[PDB]
Amino acid sequence: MRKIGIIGGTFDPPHYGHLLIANEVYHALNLEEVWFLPNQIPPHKQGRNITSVESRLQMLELATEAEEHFSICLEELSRKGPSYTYDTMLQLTKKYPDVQFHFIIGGDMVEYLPKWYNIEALLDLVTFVGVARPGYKLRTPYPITTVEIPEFAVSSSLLRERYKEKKTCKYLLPEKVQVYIERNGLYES
Amino acid sequence: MRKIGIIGGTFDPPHYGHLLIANEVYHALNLEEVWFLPNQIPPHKQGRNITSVESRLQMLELATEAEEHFSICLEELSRKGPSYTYDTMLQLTKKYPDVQFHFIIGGDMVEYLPKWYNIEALLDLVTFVGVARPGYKLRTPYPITTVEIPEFAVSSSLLRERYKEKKTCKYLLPEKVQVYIERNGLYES
Ligand SMILES: Nc1ncnc2c1ncn2[C@@H]1O[C@H](COP(=O)(O)OP(=O)(O)OC[C@H]2O[C@@H]([n+]3cccc(C(=O)O)c3)[C@H](O)[C@@H]2O)[C@@H](O)[C@H]1O
Ligand SMILES: Nc1ncnc2c1ncn2[C@@H]1O[C@H](COP(=O)(O)OP(=O)(O)OC[C@H]2O[C@@H]([n+]3cccc(C(=O)O)c3)[C@H](O)[C@@H]2O)[C@@H](O)[C@H]1O
Repeated sequence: MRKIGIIGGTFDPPHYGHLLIANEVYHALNLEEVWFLPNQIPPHKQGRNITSVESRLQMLELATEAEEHFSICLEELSRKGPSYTYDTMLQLTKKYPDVQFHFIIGGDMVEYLPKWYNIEALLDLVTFVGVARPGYKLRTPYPITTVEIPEFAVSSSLLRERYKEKKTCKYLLPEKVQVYIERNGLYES
Repeated sequence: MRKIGIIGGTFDPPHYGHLLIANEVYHALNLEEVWFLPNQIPPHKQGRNITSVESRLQMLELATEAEEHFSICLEELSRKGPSYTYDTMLQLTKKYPDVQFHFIIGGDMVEYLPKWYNIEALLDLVTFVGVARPGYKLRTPYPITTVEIPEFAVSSSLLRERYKEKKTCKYLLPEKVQVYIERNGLYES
């Protein structure tokens, strides 16, 4: 009954881990498509200095450009304040009543779930889909759906650090995103 | 004093894990270059029915084509029988006396080392470089050099299985390799 996947994130920068998953879950659960949901202010990193919304959205667009099963949901970029997932999903559920949402999260977020705002109410609005990530375990008391994928320990923090240190980023994120980053001098490119 | 990395394998099929890693270790250890060493008969899988040497070598060439720091060593394809690493390295060490070889192996092979032919003598011919792999641990009594990389659980067996089951292989191996596989109907493409 209209299965849609949603992968929320800061995407700073978006990389192959995000694309990997998005594709894996899309296929494993036979979803109609996957919506990438960039937050405006990460709800759990409100004090962190992060790349501007404009620069993050551009990088995301470039990462999901030629991927026909991927699109971007601008719901959080359309309202002020911390982007709590519960608020986003309450609104999305009202706007798309015949859609069954599958919220895709990596191992690290799976373990973070008890810290999520209104997690119990949120569990009634979506079906979480947890995917493995190196250094994290799919350990949680909540009713998540797991999806076996070929794990990839790539991360934005590792990427930001490598750009700063002038270290290799080959194979870790799309070429166009790399171009955008170096061109704009992001992360000390 | 001429640091060269060698990544031995069956490469059936070669995928992004191999390229990843080769690149990661190339950069981490400031190697001059990396040689991909396809075996003729995997020494520890002598009874396994695998893709022909011609088809494996072609796939490897396609995977390493536009990568200037990567090349192929045909040493094992030039002699009959099981391709034991000790024999290969004894010959390579004699042919390249001023080269310090760094043999790159994934977590699974790191744990397999005690089963390797002449492992103690081989440790005097090369410096093993172990890299993490999901589902395996860099646990070993031997003097390996470790290199931190962003782990990727992609594997040839998973790929062969997915091609058979008509499952997605996006992001897991080079596009040209995928084309070659589907065209030749490998793994039940
Ligand atoms: N290599 C990799 N392998 C497997 N998974 C990987 C991955 N790299 C990222 N991921 C995953 O991709 C996603 C995006 O990563 P990243 O850009 O860092 O996103 P991140 O900042 O972790 O946020 C994940 C989502 O959870 C929401 N959240 C988090 C915490 C609290 C609350 C709340 O409402 O109270 C909501 C947040 O707004 C966002 O929609 C994450 O789910 C992450 O686990
Ligand atoms: N996703 C991934 N993440 C991290 N590492 C990954 C990986 N996928 C493959 N790898 C690694 O890439 C390499 C190639 O993989 P694959 O094509 O399956 O190669 P594989 O059949 O494991 O052989 C690895 C090398 O060890 C040699 N060996 C093995 C056992 C015994 C002896 C002996 O002399 O007695 C020698 C063998 O001839 C070859 O040169 C391996 O080192 C593997 O661990």
